[PDB]
Amino acid sequence: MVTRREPAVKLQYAVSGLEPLAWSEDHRVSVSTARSIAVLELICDVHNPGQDLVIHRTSVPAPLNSCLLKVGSKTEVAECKEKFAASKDPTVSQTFMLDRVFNPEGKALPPMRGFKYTSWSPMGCDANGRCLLAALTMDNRLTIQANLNRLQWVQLVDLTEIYGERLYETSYRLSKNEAPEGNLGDFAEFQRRHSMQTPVRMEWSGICTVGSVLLAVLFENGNIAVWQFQLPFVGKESISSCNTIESGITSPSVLFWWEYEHNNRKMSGLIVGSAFGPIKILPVNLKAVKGYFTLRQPVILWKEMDQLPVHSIKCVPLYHPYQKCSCSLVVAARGSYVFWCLLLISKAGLNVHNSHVTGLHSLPIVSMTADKQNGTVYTCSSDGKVRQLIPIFTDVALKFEHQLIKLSDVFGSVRTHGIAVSPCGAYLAIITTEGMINGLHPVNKNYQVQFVTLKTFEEAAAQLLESSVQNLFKQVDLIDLVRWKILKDKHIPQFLQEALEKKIESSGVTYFWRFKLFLLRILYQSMQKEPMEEKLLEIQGKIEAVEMHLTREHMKRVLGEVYLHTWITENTSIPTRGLCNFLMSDEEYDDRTARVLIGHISKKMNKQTFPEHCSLCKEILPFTDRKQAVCSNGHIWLRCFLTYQSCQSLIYRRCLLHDSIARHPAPEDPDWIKRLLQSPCPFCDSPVF
Amino acid sequence: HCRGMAPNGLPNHIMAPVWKCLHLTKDFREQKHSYWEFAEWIPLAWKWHLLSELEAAPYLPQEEKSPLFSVQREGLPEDGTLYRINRFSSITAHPERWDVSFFTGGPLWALDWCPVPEGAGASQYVALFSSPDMNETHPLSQLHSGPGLLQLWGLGTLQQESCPGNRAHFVYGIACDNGCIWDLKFCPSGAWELPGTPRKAPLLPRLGLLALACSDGKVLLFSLPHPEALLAQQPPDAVKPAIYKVQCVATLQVGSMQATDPSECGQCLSLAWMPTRPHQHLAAGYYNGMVVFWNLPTNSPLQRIRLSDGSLKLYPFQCFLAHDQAVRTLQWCKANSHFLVSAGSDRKIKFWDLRRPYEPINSIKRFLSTELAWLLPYNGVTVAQDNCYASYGLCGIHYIDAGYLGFKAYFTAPRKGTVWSLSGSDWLGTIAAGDISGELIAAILPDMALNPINVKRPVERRFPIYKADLIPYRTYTETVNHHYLLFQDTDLGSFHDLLRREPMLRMQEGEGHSQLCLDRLQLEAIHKVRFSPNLDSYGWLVSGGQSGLVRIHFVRGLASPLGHRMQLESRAHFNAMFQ
DNA sequence: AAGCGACTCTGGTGGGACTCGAACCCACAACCTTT
Ligand SMILES: [Zn+2]
Ligand SMILES: [Zn+2]
Repeated sequence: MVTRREPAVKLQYAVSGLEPLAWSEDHRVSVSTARSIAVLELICDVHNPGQDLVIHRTSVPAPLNSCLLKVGSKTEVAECKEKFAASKDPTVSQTFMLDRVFNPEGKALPPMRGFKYTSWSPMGCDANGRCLLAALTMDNRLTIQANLNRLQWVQLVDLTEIYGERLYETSYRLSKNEAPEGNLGDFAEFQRRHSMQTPVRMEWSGICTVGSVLLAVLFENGNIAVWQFQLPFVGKESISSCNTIESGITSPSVLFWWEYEHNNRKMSGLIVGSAFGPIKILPVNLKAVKGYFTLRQPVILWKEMDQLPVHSIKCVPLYHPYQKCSCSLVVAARGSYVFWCLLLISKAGLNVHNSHVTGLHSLPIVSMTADKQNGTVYTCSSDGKVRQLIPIFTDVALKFEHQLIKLSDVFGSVRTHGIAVSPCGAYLAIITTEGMINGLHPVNKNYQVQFVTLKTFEEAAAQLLESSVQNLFKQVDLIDLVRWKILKDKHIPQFLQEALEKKIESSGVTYFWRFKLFLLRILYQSMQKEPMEEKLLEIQGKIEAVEMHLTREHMKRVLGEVYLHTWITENTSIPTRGLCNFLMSDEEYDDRTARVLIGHISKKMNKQTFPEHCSLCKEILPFTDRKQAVCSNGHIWLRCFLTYQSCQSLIYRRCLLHDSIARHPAPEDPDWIKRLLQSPCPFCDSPVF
Repeated sequence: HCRGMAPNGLPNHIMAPVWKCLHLTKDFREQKHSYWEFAEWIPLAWKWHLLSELEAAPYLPQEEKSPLFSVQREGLPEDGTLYRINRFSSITAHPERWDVSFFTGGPLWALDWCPVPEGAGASQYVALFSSPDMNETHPLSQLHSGPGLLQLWGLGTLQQESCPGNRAHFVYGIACDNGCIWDLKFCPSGAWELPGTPRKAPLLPRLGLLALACSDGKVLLFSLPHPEALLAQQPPDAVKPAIYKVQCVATLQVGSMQATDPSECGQCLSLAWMPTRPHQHLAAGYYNGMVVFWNLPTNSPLQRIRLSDGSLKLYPFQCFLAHDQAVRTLQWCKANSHFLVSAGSDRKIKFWDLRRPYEPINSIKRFLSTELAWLLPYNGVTVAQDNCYASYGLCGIHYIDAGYLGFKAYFTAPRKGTVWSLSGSDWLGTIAAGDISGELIAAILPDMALNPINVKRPVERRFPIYKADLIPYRTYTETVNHHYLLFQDTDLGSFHDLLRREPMLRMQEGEGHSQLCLDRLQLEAIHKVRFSPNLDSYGWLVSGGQSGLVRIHFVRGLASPLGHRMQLESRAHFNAMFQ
């Protein structure tokens, strides 16, 4: 099942921080690194035959300026630092001088501007369709980053700045009379004012429903700030609130959002893990969305205080087949063990089962990830050992079964610093480093992200055909397995071709036409991008047949919206008469329902033409062709594929795969097409940007 | 500032940090040591099986008599006799200078003082390991697991009335089937109790609690009985080199409760107990570059299991990959136990925040560090080095700020050879260091709150304690049959006229101009140094090396009225509390 | 006078970068080289 994909992504700088590899819902991979976040984007390239993973590389640069936490007035903080450095007591003086939280940049101290942690949002958070990146530097600067154009990541906000202002304006007291205002000349209060705003780790909720999303930021003292962001997020304007709750957990270590669904009742809470062992779920009471609701009472998952640190927590929803209901599996890496707990609401109330699956590794777990679709957990340690860890249902709760993954058989002697499954568990990405050469240390240390398969092409094909999401972008990792096979063997395997025809014959939903279009385009690449020329010309014709189909079905949707909404001159943002003539133009298209739709429209349409003009000419564009429009006197404009207006703008929204184009929405556009412009393109799901 | 000459002949500004360190150490121990810990782990005599003479013989180190040697003492007449002493035997203390040599049967590779609560006035002991064969040398990349012996040597109470005519006594040893021992660390405080403690016959009053780092890659924890309790419990007719086979309190090793897959970690190369009450954690540095911690009181079935013999096995609560290479030395911060420094054979010194192990507080790259010392009062660390990468003559001993104060590294002592071992006396604020050249020196640090670049000249702050010289008279036998060791000892009574006295000129001619010695064993080499951690005997120092001789010295010139008064204060308090 | 703490001041070497010296490689014209 496991073989390597041939790309290895070489990294320029040392990998840095906690759980340093993440693979987003958006199939971008981020490596937190001492001088950047390396961001690797999986493209299912349909325009080239190169069998590799086509990885586009971009990065978030480290900050240029160190993040001094605001603990007092700019003079009083300097007076306090001077006091503690001068303190004749060995304990106070060295406690101050060694804790880099108080000395984020110094004389001989090295800067800590590299990244501690990174956490992708869900998809849909950006101003585009994409997900945002939360990025935490080791000097405690917490930022939210976006890649609005493809080239340059941009900081949308700094949350460490804002929270420091919030605290300063409340004298660092969260409850208005909870204590006297402490003397900042007390090192206990000085340390406290630092501790209460030093972020440990951070995680995004799901989308909440104007959409919203929550970011919980966990501080060294066990405070959690729950930020609420308005969507689409664009900056400080989008921060809808910040509310801080007190966990009371001593030495928090890790954080995750529990989210649950049974009997059509939504519930949610935060699961928090201590550095000393225990794991507990907190009611996030302070919130203002109506759709979500909070845990009734705290529930303790592990109480033991055994001092194994909870290095990681993941949660996956599972349909339990014997209890015949929705349940939630929590797994946590604690030392060299995976704590697991299965939470299952029943008529008996919340039923809780927990255990440790044991004997996994002879060293602490360095990273963990779960296949969200099945709960298969992968765990890793500096041995270069990865272990697949399968949940098997039991009449109540689970048992875990596990087996080692023989990474040494594919990479040789290696250290593994992190792992991440792709969103569909098609690939395991893995940070690797040169290992012990028969007990010799490696003379030189270079980091690489490397990739191994976890599923065969035939399992990927089966999962793509019986797809739940029916969405090529969400499944673009499984798609890359199908791409790799077809490029390698230069034909579509018979069972897939027959099964896809059966799905098209029976269901026929535009997902299966988009899937057929993908196979044909990769096939056309595979045969060198004479009978071979006839074969190329043949399948180029077949691509056009399905590509025209996906167009005509989308044209019918556009006309559908135009018909259902108010027929008013705001229609000028759509070339309605052009589409009417085009869509009925040929008896090559059978659909009587489209022709009657055009009948109703053409009966209601005005006789006034309102033609589209080429701006450089103010001469009409006849709507001759799908891809593009041309005027007399020689100009060419790309047409949009969402609306069909021509892109005469100096800026327009090109698909991630460049298969397709769309306009930016204008304020002149009505809401019902400002909606439509946010669609994925008809030829592939992808962000059109 | 302060001015004039101290009564020992050093300038007052050179002595002023030394006197300051006495009070700082006493206050620290009052706050953060304790008088009792680990009450569960009292020695049980039925776990101390005495091996017979024919059972013990495989464990005994193999040299039966020392090399021939002679000791010259500055300002005394030349004795001229060659001494030689049997394995497990000692020369008598010099009647005026109280130095003692004793022979352990093999080259010494671990050594520590038994800690005693200040004011107890107890009998003082050292634990040490001397390798079986002079010619053995062990590859780091491979586990060993051979047979060896841990030795406990009693030094007496070391009071001025007791020192003339003193001798070291081999009180007992433990047969160890776990290979050679690379580090020894006693529990810093709370392990000792009075030898007269009433305990029923199975239970023996505890002398101490001791961690062994094995080349077998595991740490062994022994609670030690007072010798008188064993000898009264032992039959009187037994052979006097009492070699016991002892079940541990616990075996400490890297693993998980069902992972049989053997650890990458390899040999265990360094130890550090947590410096502060209740000392509940023990750290170890490993060949694979990990630092490992065990939570010794742990009840958890994920960390504690009881073996069929009733001893515990402990699996670690935390590990992290500190270095790209063997972690050759650890020091744990006394002033705040969240911080630890470790140095590796990738020759980086890394300072750690144990709350945040993913990134060191500071890495400073240096020469190939052999040992660290982290004295209580100073933010930085003192580094002994292997010379293989330093520029010629720029190797030596360096003090290195942890980095907030931002001072440049202070070159406290130039050395030609690699300094194998170093220790800082918290009571004195001084370091002593031992060289492949077989020279032992001490150096007094300036008050490292103040920028060392204004130190006019470091040489006035250091002096030699002894140098061993081979005199003709490569295998060990090929050396000893042809050479004897000339130990040259300084007059430590005072530092008057220091730089004009012969041993300083000999040392300064050693610095720079002298040359490395190869194509012989280096029988001259010193391998360990330890200043006394105890307030009683705080001025005493022990060292040893490839000769298998071990030498005890008293730096009379730094023992001074403030410490003598502080001893007597603590003596009176202890006698008032425990009776 | 006698001394402290900056501030240069006189010399020695290492880190990474880079010149160094060599053989190896092209393709052609010269002609030795063969029945
Ligand atoms: Zn035109
Ligand atoms: Zn597209």
